[PDB]
Amino acid sequence: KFPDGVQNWPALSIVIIIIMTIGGNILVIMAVSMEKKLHNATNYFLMSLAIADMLVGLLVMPLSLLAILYDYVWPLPRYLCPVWISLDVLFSTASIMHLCAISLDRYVAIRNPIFNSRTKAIMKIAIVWAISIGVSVPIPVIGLRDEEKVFVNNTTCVLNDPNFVLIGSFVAFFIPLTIMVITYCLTIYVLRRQAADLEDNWETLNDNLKVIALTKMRAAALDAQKARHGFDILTRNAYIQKYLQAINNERKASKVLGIVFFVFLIMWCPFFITNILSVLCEKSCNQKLMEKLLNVFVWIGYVNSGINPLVYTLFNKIYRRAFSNYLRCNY
Ligand SMILES: CC(C)COc1ccc(CNC(=O)N(Cc2ccc(F)cc2)[C@H]2CCN(C)CC23CC3)cc1
Repeated sequence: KFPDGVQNWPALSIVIIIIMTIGGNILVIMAVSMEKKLHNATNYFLMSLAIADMLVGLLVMPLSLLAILYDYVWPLPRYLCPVWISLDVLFSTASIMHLCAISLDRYVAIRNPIFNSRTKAIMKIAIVWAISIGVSVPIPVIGLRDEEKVFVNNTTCVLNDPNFVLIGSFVAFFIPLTIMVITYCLTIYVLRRQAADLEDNWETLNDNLKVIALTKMRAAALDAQKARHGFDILTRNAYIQKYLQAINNERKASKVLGIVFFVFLIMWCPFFITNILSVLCEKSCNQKLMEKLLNVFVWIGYVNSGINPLVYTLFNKIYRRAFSNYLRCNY
């Protein structure tokens, strides 16, 4: 931004999207650190994800906005177009790995449940980050070696090599997304089955108590006991509310994880479908429209990196109360 030579000033109004992308994720990072009730494997995963998304807003988004200002004619030195692209390939990938891990271990938690949690979480964070780095690192070598895989028509900074686009999309989007979807569906199936036994019998006995009838209560508690000693006596508050609250908290967490995964794939599918379709027909297609659509779908995918904190705010008292108190107390 010299600013001499700019071409699209209203694009500066995208800074708001950037400002919230960092801060919201910061609010997650401030939360999972300063709130003791957020110290666990999944919330540490979410802190890592917030770091990745804040870095998206800090490094991937601002260069894209600067390029938009100059009408997609790379305004920075030529050695920064590869880096930026690779940084994209890094941070976004981490996200789709983190979610894929969050849905995977969860499934591996439900199947065969049986170091410490706060350390195996570190191991998984390291694994997903290393995968992201391994995907990102080749891009600068390819770009700085052959500047035609990262520059299109000598001015536009987009990934150009077809084989790399396809292979990276299949190994960084389609495989992680597929694992995420399959694991989440199997998880949400098994959870319903395990919960079903207790909730059906409990509903039977609760309805029979609601009448006053009483003869229809004993077998319900028998079946619930079979599925510990809170039902053998039968009072309703303690053991019922204890085990029933544990099930429902899990249901809420499953809803949140599904919403995060689903916002992610909904917001990133347009860009990926459009790109792999722009290469499915290297000719015979209208490439101008493909590029113009991709220039907006890329930012939809970017904006996905600032929505998960709002999901936490909408479905967590801890995160919401954190965010409010952090905003007012710190400044
Ligand atoms: C040399 C090979 C191994 C690595 O080469 C690769 C090629 C493509 C991909 C798929 N990833 C993307 O298409 N992204 C990042 C992304 C990453 C992960 C996601 F889950 C979503 C998007 C877009 C995002 C928008 N940027 C402007 C350009 C882009 C970088 C290309 C990954 C690796």
